[PDB]
Amino acid sequence: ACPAERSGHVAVSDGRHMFVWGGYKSFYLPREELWIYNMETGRWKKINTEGDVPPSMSGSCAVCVDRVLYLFGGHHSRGNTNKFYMLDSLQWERIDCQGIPPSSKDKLGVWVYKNKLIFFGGYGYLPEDKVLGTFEFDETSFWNHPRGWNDHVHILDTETFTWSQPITTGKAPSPRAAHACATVGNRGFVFGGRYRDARMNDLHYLNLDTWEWNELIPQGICPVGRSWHSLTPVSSDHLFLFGGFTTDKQPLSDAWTYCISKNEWIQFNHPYTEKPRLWHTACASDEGEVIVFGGCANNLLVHHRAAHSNEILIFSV
Amino acid sequence: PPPMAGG
Repeated sequence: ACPAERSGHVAVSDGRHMFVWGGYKSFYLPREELWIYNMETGRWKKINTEGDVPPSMSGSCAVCVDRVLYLFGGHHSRGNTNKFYMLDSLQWERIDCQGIPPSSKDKLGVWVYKNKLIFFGGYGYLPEDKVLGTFEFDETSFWNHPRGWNDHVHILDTETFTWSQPITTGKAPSPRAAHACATVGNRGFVFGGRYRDARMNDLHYLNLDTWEWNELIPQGICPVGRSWHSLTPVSSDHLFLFGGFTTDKQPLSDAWTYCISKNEWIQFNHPYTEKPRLWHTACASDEGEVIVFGGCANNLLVHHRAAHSNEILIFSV
Repeated sequence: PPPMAGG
């Protein structure tokens, strides 16, 4: 029993069980399958789901909150979506939310704070200008509906399933997609991502109480700019970064922790230097490990040469 | 291919 290889899937966790859904490979993986990885025993189980099963998608944005799985956005065979689903862990339910939803998009991030799911950025269609924030077209998408990056922040209030947008202060990060978000306390961190012609190395956080954006400028050596990397809270003071894809299209296998209190990056030694990954997933276990799954070992933009993986990589940190 | 555009 083992899930097929894939990139752009989602993985979420309760610290013990890792739930894996979707993604594509060299196209989309079966929509009705939900793969569960037991972090303690190392075994996989597959279960088939029912209800309002979402279309097979890559680049969806998922979270696990009290064993309830929430899923937003993604890219299916007919384009991007802004649908919102939940799965209480065998039956998917599509939730018809109130308020103005975000624009249809994929490759974004989410912070969880109390009752709120807070989504940021991503890549998709031109919004209705009702949305506030900025959207910038990817000029090359006109040559293959045009799409672009956004820096939007949206709240889905799980108390009422109503969409809204906070008024924020400070300088938001530029629009971006394939960035990584991580939450610690009331701070929603975001690192790197793709915007225009760069895969970036900037680090910000949004205060989830005051809605104030802050840019972090760590002292000393910082990880190379990248997208399609993972960033994972592993303590109340450390974010674990792995892998990704550079501006110059290099697949990455370096691992770092960002120490929040010291505002310092620390490069992490590990046995997987020859196993670079991008568009993988990463989940923190209760025993201090980061469980990496899936993703692609080389440049996935060369589709016929793409090396998608179904390997589990375990980082003990 | 369209799913990986924009990253």
